Amino acid sequence: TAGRVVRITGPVVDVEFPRGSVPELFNALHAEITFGALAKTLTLEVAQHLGDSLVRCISMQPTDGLVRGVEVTDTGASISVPVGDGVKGHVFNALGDCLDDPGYGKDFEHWSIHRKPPAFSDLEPRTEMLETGLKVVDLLTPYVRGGKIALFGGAGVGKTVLIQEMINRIARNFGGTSVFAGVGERTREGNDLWVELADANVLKDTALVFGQMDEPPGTRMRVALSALTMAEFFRDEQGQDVLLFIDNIFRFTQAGSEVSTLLGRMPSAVGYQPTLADEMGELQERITSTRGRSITSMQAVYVPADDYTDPAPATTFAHLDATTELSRAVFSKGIFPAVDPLASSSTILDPAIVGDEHYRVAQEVIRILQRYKDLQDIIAILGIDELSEEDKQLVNRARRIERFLSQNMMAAEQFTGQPGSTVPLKETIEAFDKLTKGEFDHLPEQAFFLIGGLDDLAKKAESLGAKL
Amino acid sequence: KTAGRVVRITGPVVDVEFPRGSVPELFNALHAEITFGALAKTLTLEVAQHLGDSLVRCISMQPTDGLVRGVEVTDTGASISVPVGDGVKGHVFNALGDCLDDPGYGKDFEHWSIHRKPPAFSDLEPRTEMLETGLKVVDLLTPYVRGGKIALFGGAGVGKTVLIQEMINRIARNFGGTSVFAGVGERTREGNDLWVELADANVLKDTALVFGQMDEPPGTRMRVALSALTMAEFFRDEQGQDVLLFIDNIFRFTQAGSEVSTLLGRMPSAVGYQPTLADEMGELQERITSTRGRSITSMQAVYVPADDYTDPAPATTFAHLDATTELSRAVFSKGIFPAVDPLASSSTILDPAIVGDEHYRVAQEVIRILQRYKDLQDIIAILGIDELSEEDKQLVNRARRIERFLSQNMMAAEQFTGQPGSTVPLKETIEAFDKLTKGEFDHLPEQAFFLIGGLDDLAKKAESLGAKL
Amino acid sequence: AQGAQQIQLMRQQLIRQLRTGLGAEAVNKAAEIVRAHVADPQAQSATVDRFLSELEQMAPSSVTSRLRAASRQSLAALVEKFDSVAGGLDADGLTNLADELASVAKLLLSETALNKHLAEAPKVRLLERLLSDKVSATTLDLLRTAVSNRWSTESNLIDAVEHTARLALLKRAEIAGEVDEVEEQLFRFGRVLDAEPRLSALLSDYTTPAEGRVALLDKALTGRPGVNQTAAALLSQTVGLLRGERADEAVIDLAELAVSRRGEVVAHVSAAAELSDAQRTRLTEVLSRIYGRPVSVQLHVDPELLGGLSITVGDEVIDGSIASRLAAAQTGLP
Amino acid sequence: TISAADIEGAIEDYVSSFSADTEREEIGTVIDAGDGIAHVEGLPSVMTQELLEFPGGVLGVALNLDEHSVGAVILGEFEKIEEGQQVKRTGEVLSVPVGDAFLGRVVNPLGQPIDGQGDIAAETRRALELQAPSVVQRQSVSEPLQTGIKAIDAMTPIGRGQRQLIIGDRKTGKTAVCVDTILNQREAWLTGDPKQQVRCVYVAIGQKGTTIASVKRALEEGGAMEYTTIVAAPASDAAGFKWLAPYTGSAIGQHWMYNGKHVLIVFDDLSKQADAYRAISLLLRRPPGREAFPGDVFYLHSRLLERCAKLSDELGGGSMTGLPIIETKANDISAFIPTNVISITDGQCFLESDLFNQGVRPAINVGVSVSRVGGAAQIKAMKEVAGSLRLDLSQYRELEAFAALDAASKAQLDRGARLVELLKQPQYSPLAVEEQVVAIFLGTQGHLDSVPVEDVQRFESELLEHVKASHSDIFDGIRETKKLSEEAEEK
Amino acid sequence: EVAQTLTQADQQLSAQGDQVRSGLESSVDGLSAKLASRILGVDVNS
Ligand SMILES: Nc1ncnc2c1ncn2[C@@H]1O[C@H](COP(=O)(O)OP(=O)(O)OP(=O)(O)O)[C@@H](O)[C@H]1O
Ligand SMILES: Nc1ncnc2c1ncn2[C@@H]1O[C@H](COP(=O)(O)OP(=O)(O)OP(=O)(O)O)[C@@H](O)[C@H]1O
Ligand SMILES: Nc1ncnc2c1ncn2[C@@H]1O[C@H](COP(=O)(O)OP(=O)(O)O)[C@@H](O)[C@H]1O
Ligand SMILES: [Mg+2]
Ligand SMILES: [Mg+2]
Ligand SMILES: [Mg+2]
Repeated sequence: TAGRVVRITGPVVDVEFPRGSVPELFNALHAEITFGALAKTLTLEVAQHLGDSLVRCISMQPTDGLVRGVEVTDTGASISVPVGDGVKGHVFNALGDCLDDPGYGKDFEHWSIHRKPPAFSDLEPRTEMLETGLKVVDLLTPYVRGGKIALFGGAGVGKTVLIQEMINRIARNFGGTSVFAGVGERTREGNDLWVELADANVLKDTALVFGQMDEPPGTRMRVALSALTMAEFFRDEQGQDVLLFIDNIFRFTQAGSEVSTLLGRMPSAVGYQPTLADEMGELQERITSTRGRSITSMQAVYVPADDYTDPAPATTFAHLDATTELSRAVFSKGIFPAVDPLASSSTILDPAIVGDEHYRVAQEVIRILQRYKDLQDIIAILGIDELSEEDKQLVNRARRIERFLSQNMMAAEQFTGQPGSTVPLKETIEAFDKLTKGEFDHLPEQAFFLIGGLDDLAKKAESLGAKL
Repeated sequence: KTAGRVVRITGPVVDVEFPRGSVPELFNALHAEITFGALAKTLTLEVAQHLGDSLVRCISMQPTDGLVRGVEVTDTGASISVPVGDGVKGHVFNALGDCLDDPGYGKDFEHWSIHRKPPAFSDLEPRTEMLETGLKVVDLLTPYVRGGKIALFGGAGVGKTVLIQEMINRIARNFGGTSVFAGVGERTREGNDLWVELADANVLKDTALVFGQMDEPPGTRMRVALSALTMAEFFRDEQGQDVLLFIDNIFRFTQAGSEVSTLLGRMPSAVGYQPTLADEMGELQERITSTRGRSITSMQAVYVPADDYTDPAPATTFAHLDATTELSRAVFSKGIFPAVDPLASSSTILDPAIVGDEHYRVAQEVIRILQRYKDLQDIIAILGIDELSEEDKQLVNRARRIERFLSQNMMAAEQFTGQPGSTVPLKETIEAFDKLTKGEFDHLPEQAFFLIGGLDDLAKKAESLGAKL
Repeated sequence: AQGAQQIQLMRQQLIRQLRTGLGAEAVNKAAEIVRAHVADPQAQSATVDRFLSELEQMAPSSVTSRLRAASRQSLAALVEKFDSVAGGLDADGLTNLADELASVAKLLLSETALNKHLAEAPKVRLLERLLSDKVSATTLDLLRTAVSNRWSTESNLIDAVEHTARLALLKRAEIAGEVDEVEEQLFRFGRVLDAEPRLSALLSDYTTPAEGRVALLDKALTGRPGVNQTAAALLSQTVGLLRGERADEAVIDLAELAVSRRGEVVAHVSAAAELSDAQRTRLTEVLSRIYGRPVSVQLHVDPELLGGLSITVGDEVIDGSIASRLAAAQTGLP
Repeated sequence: TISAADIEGAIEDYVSSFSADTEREEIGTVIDAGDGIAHVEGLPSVMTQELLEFPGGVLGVALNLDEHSVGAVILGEFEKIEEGQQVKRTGEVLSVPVGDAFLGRVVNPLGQPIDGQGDIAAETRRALELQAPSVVQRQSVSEPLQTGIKAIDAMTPIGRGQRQLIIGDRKTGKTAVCVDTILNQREAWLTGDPKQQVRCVYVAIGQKGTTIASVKRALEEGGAMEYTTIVAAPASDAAGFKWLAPYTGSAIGQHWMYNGKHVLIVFDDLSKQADAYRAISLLLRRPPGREAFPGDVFYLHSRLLERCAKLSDELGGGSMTGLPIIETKANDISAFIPTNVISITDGQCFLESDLFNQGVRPAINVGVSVSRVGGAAQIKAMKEVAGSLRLDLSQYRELEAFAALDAASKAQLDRGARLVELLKQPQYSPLAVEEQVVAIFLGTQGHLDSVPVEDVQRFESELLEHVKASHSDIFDGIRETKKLSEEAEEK
Repeated sequence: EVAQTLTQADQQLSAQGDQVRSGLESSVDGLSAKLASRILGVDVNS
């Protein structure tokens, strides 16, 4: 009553079964590669029923060395991963195999990685600021406790550095559990994160699930689901606050699109799978805080070729409560974190939640920066003197504000040698209220570059001669 | 019998069924007959694919109009071959090797298959030796390599063929070796003009002409280059002669390959090109090369579709060249001839180690000035030079004079303008452009630098315009 | 230094061209020498004996694909039931059953609508209401059993009925005790068809009427003084029930099916010339040992092999051709 | 004239060698072929990616496996394939010989020599698709790989085990950077210490043959071939070799990396690998994606570049540093392959033609270039002197654009101009790490503020020469202790 | 000077190769005979 391999084309494998023994959709099947140099056990996830007792499956491991006709065994259940407090402090792969301690967690309770999202009647909007000590984030994109946070950005703009910074600034003193899903990213970064968490002593409270970019598309599709299953167990069963870090969530979509045509699906616009939005919706709707059970999730969303209109990030946008959007233009200026204050957003950025003063200051900053963006071209072509005195004042104010929104982050020390700094929310609001009022117009704009609070500003201006 | 029969005909591509055990090998030449009166002929088909069930897909070298399903097809047992030897010099041939000016000529010559592997890697020797042409822009900014590969990129009507004729005039006339000209997918009247001109200049006796032109099926257009290359290869290998291989236009070979691939049923690549675009380009180009002790100086005209240098064809062509002269529509519009883009053209031997420190320094200063001029074009287009600083104004005047001076009254341009061409020694070019960069001609009018040779012509034209040098 | 390095490189290159020229001439003249040597028949016999030996020392190993699961199971059930049922029928009954089944198969081919609507108990009732008396009782039983199961593709039904007709013809041949005769005749016919690819291709065009090609085969190859009647009829109905497959392919398939029913397997052995009867017995013994089951051996004469054996079964070949060894050695000289 | 031993004794050795044992094996049959692809019926036991032996010594690789047939890519000499030919299993997936004999040799993607210098003695064989090191088999990148280029070494430092992408338009100095990086390892090679030695692999994909010869000559002149291997897949090679060569080079490098050695692998360039893989996939009729590329092109590059890694001490501590090259088109980094590779590697060095024409050579675009290892891949002295150089230059470029002033702004513009002049460097002129430290010290500490901009370069040069003529203890101290002591700073 | 050295070396090595080709023809017969013996798995007199 076991099937056999019929067709092999990269990560997609067709398997024939006896009538009445066709595995259910998403069941995990086991095949064997007996070639010595690559001997292994292939896990195949049933993707489609092709009729005539054939099923199309997506391999989790590489199919090199697989032979047509080899026996395929149906496990009778979907891919399941270990759950419980025991997964904290260890590294797993998409299938739940422990990496640092092979064989560990084999006897834990196992949960299917395929799960329906919480019922709508259980949902409750989350409106509660999550202070981070980052001036730009706290002022213009206030994060939400138990909300959904994304860091959009192109390749190499600082998404990972900002994830690590938020792990430092949030997960260090976090009272609950942390789950980090490395999805289709660099193995070196995974090792670095593992070592850094061990050094910070945060590993004992964190479960790491890694499926890197060298893995086949199936692993990159399902690693996010595995990590989300662990986080869901912590949320629902243990009744504990959870921190869910995902880097990079776009790799889930990309892996899905890599196999879309091999599964026989007509491609959609921009080469994506037709089921882009639906698969994204299932995954993202699983990542949520239900009434009384909190998940504070922070995802890094890769924006291909810096094109924010690309279907992937464009579809992802709908699933977030706060979005910090990193810009290539800001990055190339040396402003760090390379946040685009004119494009980022937060649902709790309104007078009701953050208070009148915070909202007024943030709106004034945004107005000034928008005006500066409007005048950029005129300044470049006709120079500055052709602007009105009011616009010259605004341009100076805007340049100083733009520099001050930069900050020396802890996780960025390795790249600058300058130890990071933290700025309380009240200090940020007061400092930017002073900036928008032209209080610090006498200081050079360079004094505002990569500093923390107002004391740092005074110190750096003094090092430059100017007096605050 | 061991003969096949036509089963499918789709344009210049024909499927032929053979008895099992008689399936021709890939690239074999087959012969079929068209009997209809007006179009009666003998089709030469080249085996391109094995389809299974003893079917072969073949490319026709002549139009298949009038061909009938079921006609007999005979396998010659060998690929297309062309005559080789000193006898091919002075004569005009087609892709199949038939002589056009003297039909039936060369049938008794040695015949070489037009398909062969490129030279072994251990036989390849990099060539770093400047081939001086007398053109200021070419000599200064994109020096040509003797025994190397030169390309002239350009859109439609920017002066690719005129520049090819210019290089024939400058390099081929005073050449002791053999020249092979390959007209590929170009105007037939251009071929007739070249033939007449070569006869007039007494260069034909040292030249072999192979023409497969626009009004040909894609198979002929994509195999004529191989035929001419085979003639050049015989001259290089079997006779130890210096060879000049002129090709115009290689993009036509690529485009014919694309049409053939569409006919063959292959899945299109980007921009509709054949999936095996880079590979066909590579085989053809790597057959064009100078081995150790055996020199081929090849010059190829590359058409750029819709002035799109990003198009896959020229983009893949770029990697096979030692020197690249990229003609620009922008430069052409200003009346500058040759319409070379100094900032886009390049040469692998423009380094101080090969051309000396003076040549390199002068060329780099010219390029820096022109780049700074191009960077200011945004401001100048809106406001003019008046808003630029004094340093920028001075650089802009210097750059405009330099860009005028890179133009030259070409030898082949006499037929258009009526003015005789000029040759400029390399040392004079270096010295003149050194003075231009320093600013020793900042007082002459710009028009004094337009379409002249060396500094003597500059002085004379300045005097005519009322200035003094 | 560059000049000296180039001199060394060209010296080595010339040495290598000389080396490869010596290799080419040496291999060519060694090939000629061996071709001359093998002309002795006792040399061929000794080579065959050596290869047979190698076959004995070489240790054994434990180890209809086009059909799918549903079609395969249906065909297996139908053939088993046919063997159980029709075995007791008389030779004349077997001939009548085979003719009726062939007629049924050609009819079903003529109208594909019925096959389409039937591949997916009422099937039987339809069969009696259609052709209850047009076919004998045994033929109707076999046809109703055939339609009893389902088929992955409608073509599998016509394939199954053709298989049943072939089985009936083979059964009548066996009852007469001439299974070996029909097997040898089928193998020879396949051999000659393969020898003349043009004739096979001409016969392979299903577009032309079946009757014309059947008459061609009868008055060209099938109908001759030294042809078994059963083989003649089997091949005739096979060519008449053709669906674009090459005639040689159909003939070899029929031979394979016949030997499969015999319980053995086919083994096509090629050699420069025919081998002695003792050599034949030894080869059969070693093949049966190596594959663990009795295997019929069919001899092909082709001097190009210049000795040895080229046994092939189940898509795997054990080659002893002297020409193959010569080519391998030729490619073995860098 | 001839030793008469190899020429004559080779045949005797070969005949003594041709055992030619009888083999029982599955044979398939070619059913159709053309353009470098071939379909083979039979071979029921063939593996995915298995190597197949066609007649005449032609090799293929089984890529598509279905019930009907097997679609295979021919690895050269595809014109000898005919319908009906016999195809033989090899029983192995793609693998190449590996060993120390490959140093100084030019080979094809199968490991066979093409330099015409004789057979290579292979230590062993290695499959091309072995898994990359896991998360727990690595360690942090902490050893600097000195390229000798001031801009790269001070602003986008490369550590051992890092993947740094050299991306730019054609004729922007990408190969110049990579070859200079290879040549800069000569000093480390001569020390003889395997912990400092870097063995180099240069993969040429789709390059003109004479250009590969030019690279080989440039390496021979600088003594680089003593520790360098070249894997060549010139433009005339079959699309199979172009698709396969980076994997062959990676396997050759991995053999050394897993044996405690440090390897630098250059891919020149991955754009042509992607083109060849797209050609193969289209000929196999696999559905295409953006720019007709197969859906798994990102996987193609990612699994290749993830084998460049720094191994943990338990695995010997070896490393393989990757230097993939990408040729952008019209300076667009938004294209498919450039975006994929940029998202794969550990930073990038963007080379721009506009910067190159201005005299900024190497034409590193400071603002968008970055190293993702950072100070960890630098010695202490370089970190201190060049702590914030990249961001300083980004600010300088932004302010230069704005200014089209205040005293502070003028000071910033002057300092930035001096730093930009400082980072310029000729070709084939590497700088030792200590010289780089001193030059960057001059630039950043302000000692060039008193020098005219156009003089900076000359000044720098002369001053370094001075320190080599006398006061050489500064270079010695920097080189030995890896940090500039405050006493050495004062001196 | 390097061109002259290359030319004279070309002539000398061409003569060397011609002489070697002439000389080597004596022993090739033994090579081919032993190859025939091996591929026939038995000693061959010729
Ligand atoms: N040096 C020159 N002096 C004057 N006119 C010139 C010169 N070069 C080109 N032209 C003009 O430009 C026209 C185009 O020249 P040419 O046919 O060589 O261009 P091309 O790029 O080969 O064109 P096409 O794409 O049509 O083949 C010439 O007919 C002539 O009118
Ligand atoms: N630092 C440098 N200083 C001066 N010239 C340089 C420098 N780097 C490279 N060049 C020169 O620039 C030209 C282009 O360099 P190179 O061939 O390395 O570039 P590339 O991007 O690899 O080009 P391609 O696309 O042709 O392969 C060559 O002449 C090289 O000598
Ligand atoms: N806050 C920062 N300060 C200084 N450099 C930074 C900062 N953030 C990012 N960078 C630089 O940008 C690079 C890309 O950041 P990273 O987040 O690792 O990549 P990505 O944004 O693509 O995930 C880093 O390697 C680092 O050199
Ligand atoms: Mg990242
Ligand atoms: Mg033209
Ligand atoms: Mg290069």
